[PDB]
Amino acid sequence: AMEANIFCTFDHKLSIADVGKLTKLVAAVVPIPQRLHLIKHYQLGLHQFVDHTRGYVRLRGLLRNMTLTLMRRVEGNQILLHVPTHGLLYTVLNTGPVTWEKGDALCVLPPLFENLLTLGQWELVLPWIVPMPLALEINQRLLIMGLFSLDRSYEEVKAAVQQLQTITFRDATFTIPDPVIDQHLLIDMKTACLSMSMVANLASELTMTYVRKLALEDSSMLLVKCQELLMRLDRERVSPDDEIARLSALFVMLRQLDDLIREQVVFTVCDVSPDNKSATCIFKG
Amino acid sequence: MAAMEANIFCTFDHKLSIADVGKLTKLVAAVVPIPQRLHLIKHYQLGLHQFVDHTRGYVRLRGLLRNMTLTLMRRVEGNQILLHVPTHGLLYTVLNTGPVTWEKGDALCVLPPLFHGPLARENLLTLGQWELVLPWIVPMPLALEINQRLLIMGLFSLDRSYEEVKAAVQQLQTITFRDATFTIPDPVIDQHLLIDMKTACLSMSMVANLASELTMTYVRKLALEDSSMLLVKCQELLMRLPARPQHVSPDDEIARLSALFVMLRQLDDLIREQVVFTVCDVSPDNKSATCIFKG
Amino acid sequence: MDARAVAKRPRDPADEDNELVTALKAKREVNTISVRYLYHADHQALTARFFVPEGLVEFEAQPGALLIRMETGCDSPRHLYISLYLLGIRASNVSASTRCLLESVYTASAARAALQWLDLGPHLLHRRLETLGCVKTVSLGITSLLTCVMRGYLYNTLKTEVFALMIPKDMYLTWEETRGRLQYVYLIIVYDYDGPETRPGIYVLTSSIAHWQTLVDVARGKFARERCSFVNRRITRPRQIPLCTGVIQKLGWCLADDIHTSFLVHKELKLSVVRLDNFSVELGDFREFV
Amino acid sequence: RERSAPKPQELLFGPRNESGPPAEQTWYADVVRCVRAQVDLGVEVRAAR
Amino acid sequence: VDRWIRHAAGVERPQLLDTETISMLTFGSMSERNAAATVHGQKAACELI
Repeated sequence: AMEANIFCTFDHKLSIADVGKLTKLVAAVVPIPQRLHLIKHYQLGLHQFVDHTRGYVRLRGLLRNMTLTLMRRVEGNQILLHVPTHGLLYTVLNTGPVTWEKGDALCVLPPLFENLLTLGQWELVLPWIVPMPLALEINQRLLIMGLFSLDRSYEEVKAAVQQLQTITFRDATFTIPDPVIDQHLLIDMKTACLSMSMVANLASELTMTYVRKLALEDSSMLLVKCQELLMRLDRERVSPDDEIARLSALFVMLRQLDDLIREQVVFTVCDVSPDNKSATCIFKG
Repeated sequence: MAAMEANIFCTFDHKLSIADVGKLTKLVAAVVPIPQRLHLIKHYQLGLHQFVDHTRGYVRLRGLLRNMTLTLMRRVEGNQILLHVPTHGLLYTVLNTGPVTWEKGDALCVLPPLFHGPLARENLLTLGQWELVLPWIVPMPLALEINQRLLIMGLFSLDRSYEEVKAAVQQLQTITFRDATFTIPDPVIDQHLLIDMKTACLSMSMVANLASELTMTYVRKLALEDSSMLLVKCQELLMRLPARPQHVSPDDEIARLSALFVMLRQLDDLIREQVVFTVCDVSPDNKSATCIFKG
Repeated sequence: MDARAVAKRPRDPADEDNELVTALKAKREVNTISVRYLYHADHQALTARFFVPEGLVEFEAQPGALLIRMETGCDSPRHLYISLYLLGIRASNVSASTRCLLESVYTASAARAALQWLDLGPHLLHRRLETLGCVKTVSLGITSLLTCVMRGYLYNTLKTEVFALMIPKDMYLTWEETRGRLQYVYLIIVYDYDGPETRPGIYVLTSSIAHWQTLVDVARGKFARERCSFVNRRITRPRQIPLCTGVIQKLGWCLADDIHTSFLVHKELKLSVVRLDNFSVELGDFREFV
Repeated sequence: RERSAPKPQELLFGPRNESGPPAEQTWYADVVRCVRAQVDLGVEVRAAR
Repeated sequence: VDRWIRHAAGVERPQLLDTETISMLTFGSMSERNAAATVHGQKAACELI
């Protein structure tokens, strides 16, 4: 009795040793760009997406748009991928650098680092599977290091960047890559950081008028305390068309940051072997 | 005792003509909402027409539609229609009701219908001062822009005079999306939108307060020695008026920026609809697509 | 491919042989094992197995309860599996009599360590906890075995009887007077910021509302005092970073007619609970509202 | 009231947290009204923080 | 005085992560290293009263 499967044909020849190398990934996760039936090997993995100017957050967005798949037995001249369906359970290989415990929640992240088999113009790379708190921590730290990119010259910033760069978890102490190269920012990181800083900046000078107008009416009465908090912040430190453009800019800038704001809860885990590389989990949308 | 039905039959009781059942057959594989679930229901409860009222506030209709349940249409036959409730994660086929073009790989949302062009297509089973008004299935950017423009218009209604509000409303009433254009019907300001205004302004002031010195100063610092069209537009939007950073504290900074992250999420959820559908490859005529039901 | 094969009715696990039967038929061999009918073959519910110390098992000796995973940063066992009933001893939304009863019943050594770990860290309960659905068997000992469902209809092995889920009475909350035949049940945590401690409240909420925006609207409507407390602490005490006056998690769908009120007995002590028999578990993650 | 915070040892084993004082205090009060010159002198009242 | 006694006695000053480890240790943890070599079997614990 067959089931729904995706067929993949390696266009380049595969030696026996290469097939034996690949078979060790029996049940690893592999992303595919589109839900075809007979896909070519160039589409597998995240290699075709990597670029020299585009950054990590672009990979995160593309992976969110990506379709997640699971592997099946490799055999003569063909390899089979099984696309999961919600609320069934599956086996996954913990390619990530973090061990798992029962009841952990997992999400998929683009990679940051044996190596996997390569071809003449091709390499095979798979995304990370990480528990949600560490995913939040790593995204927060990488974004905040994007902020310090501008001030890097001073030694305080270098020490702070080094301290932020290290991450600690259950018996895991790896280091994440510095999001700056040659004292310059990759353009997607620049857009994300600028969007967050702008949506922070716009709210400081826009809210006061609308808040003070609404203060007359609130029966829930906390909006007046909000007004007082904004006035205390002020103590700490126009034509309608410009106003409407500014509101539109605020909301479009917020939507630009939505690429990083929400997390796909891909997997929840069932008990794991001492072979801990391998674990079982239930797929969630 | 009770059992939750999954197959729903709808029976008409008006003496339909041949053209009515003919137009019903055209509607196969569309999506229709129901307020309550039973094995056999009357046509009066099916469709969105039951909710329309003379005030015609669009925000009211959106809020009402959010609570409703969604179903698909299957096996249309004489005066008896079968509606199948979708199960989360399964693969379904759907025929789009509205004129909005779809694209593969994106997400879709449910919205009440819009004023488009001459307003020609209302032929949907107009009978006995009742009609089958279907909801629209539209891609994510158009729905987000609609919610954004309603909320922005509501905010602008305050602190402004009547004629300025009229000009702004007449501008915001329009939308452009993928070579198409649409107009929002009856976007009148109402107390339903006032609740959204209150929560959105509270969240916005919170994100203003939680922002740290470095986050605020980043844009102004970068304008010093960088230059691009994006940067010049962003600077033009902002008001116009090196040094070692005043304070450095990655721990306090990361806590602050996490709180600001939560506040930004809360502000964003105001305009994000429930992501009903994720789409697969679509027929090139744009009429029907294969999708997965989520949420 | 052929027309008859395409038109043929789908395969029937209902009467076709199980795999072991096929193999033993193939070799014509018989073991002493009653190999024909496999238990749990038709089970749709996804099951997990958990080990727990002996102290916590009380009130789980009666089948049906929420099983929660709590975190502890120590090198030695990083997670401890706790029950919703014990978690009430920390909430400020429990009457004095019920809290005293729970404090008396759970006085085993292991339980108090979990209570220390819950409030010995700076972080609130929201970041510390995660939900595992409903527990349905006991096997007692110095270490006891629990089995638990994470996407399920809640039943005994032979499905001879449905297993209910019990919620303590003080935590149970309703926001509508009339109930539609379908309604969802959620886990609710709210925080009081006016007191010196960040004092948490624990709630379980049944509602006919499935859409997040309207549910959060009603929640902010009812929890207005707690929201005002959050704003008050934010304005009053700078350099402090509070967050999320309340959090929501979705956990269940149930047919509203099923709800009953019942008493629960253990150690010949009597507890008051609310009961949902024909229950099912659907699990989402935590989410924040302000 | 003049007691050190219990060590983790005492909290883990033996007696439970020893009961503290209740918020509900008892007061006795006099109230005087000036609009009509008359006084009340033997009042008993509940108090809380 | 503690430094002198621990230095002369031959036992290292104990250090444990944060406060929460003391509750974990009280719950139970094996917390001293195995000896380099064992020609004889287990170190028979002597208690001195």
